[PDB]
Amino acid sequence: SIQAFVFCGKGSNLAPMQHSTRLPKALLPIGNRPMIEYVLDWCDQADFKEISVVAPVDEIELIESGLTSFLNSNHSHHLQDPKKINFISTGESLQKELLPRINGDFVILPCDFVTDIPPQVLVDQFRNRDDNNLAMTIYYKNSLKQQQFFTVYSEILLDVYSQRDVTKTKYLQIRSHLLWNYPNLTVSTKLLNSFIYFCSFELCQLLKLGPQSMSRQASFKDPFTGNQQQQNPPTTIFILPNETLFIRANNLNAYMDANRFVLKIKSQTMFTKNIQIQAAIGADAIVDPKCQISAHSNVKMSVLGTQANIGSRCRVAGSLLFPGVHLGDEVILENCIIGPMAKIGSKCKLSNCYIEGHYVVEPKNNFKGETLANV
Amino acid sequence: PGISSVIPTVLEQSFDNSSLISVKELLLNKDLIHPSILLLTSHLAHYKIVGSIPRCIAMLEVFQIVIKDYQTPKGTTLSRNLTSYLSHQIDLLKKARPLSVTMGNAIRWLKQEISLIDPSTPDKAAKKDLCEKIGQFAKEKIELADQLIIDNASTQIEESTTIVTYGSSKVLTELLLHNAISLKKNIKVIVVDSRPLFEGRKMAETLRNAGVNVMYALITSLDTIFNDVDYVFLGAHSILSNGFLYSRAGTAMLAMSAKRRNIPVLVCCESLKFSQRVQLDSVTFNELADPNDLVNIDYENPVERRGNKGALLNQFIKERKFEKKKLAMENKPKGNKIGGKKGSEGESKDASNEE
Amino acid sequence: EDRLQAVVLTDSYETRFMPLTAVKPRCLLPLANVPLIEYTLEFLAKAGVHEVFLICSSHANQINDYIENSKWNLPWSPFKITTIMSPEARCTGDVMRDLDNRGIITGDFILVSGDVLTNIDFSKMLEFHKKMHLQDKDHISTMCLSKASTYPKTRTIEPAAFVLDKSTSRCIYYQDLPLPSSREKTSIQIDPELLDNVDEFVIRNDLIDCRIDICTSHVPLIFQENFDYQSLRTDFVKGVISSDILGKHIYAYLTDEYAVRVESWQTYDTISQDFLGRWCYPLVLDSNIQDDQTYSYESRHIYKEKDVVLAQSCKIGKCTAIGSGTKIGEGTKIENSVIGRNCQIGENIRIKNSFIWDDCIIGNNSIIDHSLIASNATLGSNVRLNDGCIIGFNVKIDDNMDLDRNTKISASPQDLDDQTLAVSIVGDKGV
Amino acid sequence: KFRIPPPVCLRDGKKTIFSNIQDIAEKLHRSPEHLIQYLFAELGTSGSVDGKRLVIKGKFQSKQMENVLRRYILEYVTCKTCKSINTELKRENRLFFMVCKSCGSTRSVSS
Repeated sequence: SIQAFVFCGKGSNLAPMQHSTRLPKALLPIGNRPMIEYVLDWCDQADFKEISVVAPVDEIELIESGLTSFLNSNHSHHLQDPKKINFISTGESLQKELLPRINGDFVILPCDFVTDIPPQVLVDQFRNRDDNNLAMTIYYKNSLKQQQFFTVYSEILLDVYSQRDVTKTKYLQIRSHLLWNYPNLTVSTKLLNSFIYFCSFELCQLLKLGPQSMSRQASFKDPFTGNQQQQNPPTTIFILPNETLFIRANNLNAYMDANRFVLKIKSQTMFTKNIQIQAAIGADAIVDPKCQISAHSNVKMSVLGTQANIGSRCRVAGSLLFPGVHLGDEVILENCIIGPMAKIGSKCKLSNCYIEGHYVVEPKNNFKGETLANV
Repeated sequence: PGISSVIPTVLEQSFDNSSLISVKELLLNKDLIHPSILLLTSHLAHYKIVGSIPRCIAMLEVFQIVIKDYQTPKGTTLSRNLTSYLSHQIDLLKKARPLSVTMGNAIRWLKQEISLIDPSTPDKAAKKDLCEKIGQFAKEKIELADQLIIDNASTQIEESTTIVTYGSSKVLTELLLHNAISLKKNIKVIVVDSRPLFEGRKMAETLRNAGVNVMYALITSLDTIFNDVDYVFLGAHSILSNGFLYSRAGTAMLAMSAKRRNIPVLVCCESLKFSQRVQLDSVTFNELADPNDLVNIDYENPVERRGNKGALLNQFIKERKFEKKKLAMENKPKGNKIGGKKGSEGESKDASNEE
Repeated sequence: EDRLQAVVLTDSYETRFMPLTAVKPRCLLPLANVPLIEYTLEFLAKAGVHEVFLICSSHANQINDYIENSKWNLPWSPFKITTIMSPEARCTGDVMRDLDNRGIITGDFILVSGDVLTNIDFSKMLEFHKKMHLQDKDHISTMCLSKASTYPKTRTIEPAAFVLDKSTSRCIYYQDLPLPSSREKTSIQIDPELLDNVDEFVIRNDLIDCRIDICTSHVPLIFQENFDYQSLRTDFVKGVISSDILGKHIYAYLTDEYAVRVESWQTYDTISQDFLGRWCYPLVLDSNIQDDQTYSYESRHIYKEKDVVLAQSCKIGKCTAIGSGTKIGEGTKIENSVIGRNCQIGENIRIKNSFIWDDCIIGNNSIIDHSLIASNATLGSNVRLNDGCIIGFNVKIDDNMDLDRNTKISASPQDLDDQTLAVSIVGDKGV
Repeated sequence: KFRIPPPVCLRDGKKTIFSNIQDIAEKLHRSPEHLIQYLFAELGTSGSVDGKRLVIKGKFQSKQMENVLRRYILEYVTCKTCKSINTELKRENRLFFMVCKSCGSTRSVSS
């Protein structure tokens, strides 16, 4: 019943970088880390074993090699190459081909992703309402013309009209039978779909009865209008896709995204500069180079300075570090600002005590005692 | 592996023993665990309709489904780490939402079943029979009992009715529906609602779905009503060995009011929901939830206004707590409707030792 | 804020009441057992009046008499009634023209079309209007709209599909459709003239008519300028949208609390029901407004004046109200029906979900269901009425009749069947 | 061009309704059914023929209909060598071959 789909191919729609047959798109060194690292992380978070990977006609081994290189997962990935597609469409042709092997509900994610939002909560939401289709939307930048059709209705969160504009019609075109029901519609002029899909078992027999597939966006979810007359039998909640709003930045690349992403990255993110030993407790952490760290490390919204050594079990809750500090054996912190030369530890649970310059911490109790320079 | 930590709002001073806290948002758990049970638990946690009757049934159904799906290992027998798995599941359930009397009964039944067919049987022969047995049991002890109760209710009205009502319990709703439809009497229904989880509203909706003459009120709004009006009804969750009514929220006050105004109340009972456990107070073991149950202001549930209140941990020197399950007075409700039609609450454990 | 005159369109929506309104003026008819004008006046007072003006037309003598009778007449009132008397039969453009000719026009003057009675406090609204005015010179007039029960169903004459703003609260489109009754012209349009300037487009339909307007100095001048606006809703808003007078703002006040204006007959009934219940914040009859009134509140949503008697042994449903000078007999089966002033009851009568006007005898063995009986019109022996039987002036329903659903009966002492003389049509009688 | 009648129609939703279509049919001299056929060819719409005002399903704009009309006036009917007004319908093998009454010359129209 539980399964995940990973899509990975080649890009040619973009303006620039791509010319030779040797370099495709799977192994891009834009800024040290590959594009698919985020995807890998997401997969790890999700925790799954049977994940099927799909590939088109071109490149049969290079992708595999890429997957192998650099490498945590250590699971068992499977890849197949059915040869019928000739780049015109993404995975609909594959879907049409493989149908009885599908066990149940599936999670679909393409290779083009940059994520900062919470992970499995989409999946959980999908599980909850128990419907056929789900997709998400992301706002346009506030920093330096009409775009495309987006409409929302909520009291529950659902989608009404989704058809894009490339050959844009002058007036806003919809349906009134899809308006008489749901009488409080809103037209949005900000939203953008970012390639997130969640589907069910029931839509596996309808593709063989009537082929309709177009570009995975033009027709993939379009049959939702159940009004007026209806002249097609239902397969065994009304057949409707859903839309959910978000705040944090998780954009897509298709037409105009290559230079902005880099800017967004380099200025913030999950920082890596030196050797690390890495499931871990503590969301969002800021680590510095030259240091040596151990496992079971707890960081709660904290920024380090130049060279900060952590050794054997530590709990940090809102503490900042300045040039050159030593830590050894059992440290628990609550609300502290630290200056130059500090050797903090000696096993204590301290709240509202500030550490000043040149001091070694002794195992003693002192209430409201400000750590003064010298006695 | 799994860790708790981080508890919302102030812990107050009194009522500090029961498990109620933690894992609301999912963040890393154990590996080869079946997730359907987890999903069910989550549903139970964020539910506003369920009351006494259906939860146990749902649980049973889930168990049946699991059994149907269950794979017997290629090397080891049907039960070895299975027991461990079950224990883990139970723990998870406990963490999510307290195991009631019904749940205990279900567990007991499961154990009995396990005892009955113990390590000797192959794949699709044992479970084929077991599932069917379970189905048969379901058909027997529950649905038929409900039907019997309904039929008892049917006769229980003679000449003219004007009723005040409360409860989420499905059976009461069914009775009301029956009164409305296949009896065609001169029925009148007045609805009482409760704040923590909405039942009155649901009842009203159900009434509407039939098209009944309906008056509406709340917990406090009671006095002006009785100015002709006779019958009163209630719905209980579970009764202990003691004979006292260990049921849900706002019943007891209503009962008292009825007693004062000189026409008594009748509650409905089930011939399975009885416990070995002994209690007579609120402190012992109680349904306790997060103080988010009393935040919403006026008319409906989802509105959210930034007017007067909207903080819990920031509210310094304040002890905010509420009760869900109450221990109602023994002598106050007169009639009880079980499998043996009619009888006083002087029965207490007349079905417990009957087994 | 202060010093604001009241101008109300009266004697205008005659014959819209399909049988009634011909002999006595539209507003003079008894609403909820007591004249409609009074409620409206009270509302106006609550809002903030400094002088009362009504544009009366249909038979002025009676209007004058009413004015003489009224409470605002003598010195004690902050505002006097002196109605504008004009030539016979004219539209709202013509009325406006007449007003202009007369002369008395102010800055922030109030214009309400027809008759309205609701609860929402108006001071806040006024303040908001003032604030809007203080923003820019181009701001014009105020709209009143209220939310309803999710889906529309009992709305065919005015189911306006308001495309609205949240950031500025401004109308984009107006349309009236016969779609719930006669499926012939199911149509929704979005105009592109204000499309690429608003961005926050909200498509809505579930709003109710009030026809209450706070008007600035722009409006009468505009009216004078453009003779094409003979109406005030379908032409005006559209014109504004089109930018006839280029670049001008209009307000759309949105309230969570209920607000409806007087229009038809079922709607009237609904309004009456609302008034009887506690649907609008304070509105009551028991408080007493007009001099000789002796109304008192009772439990179970029951209204009784003084000189009111109902006899023992009447097993009933819910909600009943009786007017003064009434004697009610014994043994009746009643559910959610209203009996008017000085109405007499013999014995054995079944009633379900009704409203009854001034001096109407509910005869021996009679059924009144969702149907009205008007002033001096009386029911005799063995009459079986059904849902929506509309009765006008002096309909003497005498002996043996059976009228079907939605049947309309003529009023004035012609266009519709069943007449004023003895017995309504089952066996042909009249002139 | 003066022969084109001014169309006073706003974008009526749900179903495409035209009341000025009859006038267009009259002035330009052509059968109403032909226009319906053309519409069908253009877009996937389902509707029944009503005798002056048509009931055809589809929420389509007032300017695109105008464009369609213009197209019909131009490269669908008329002639390249002569800008004549009166063109009548005659059928000579199964598909339509329109003829002009001012002179007498045959033209093949399908796309």
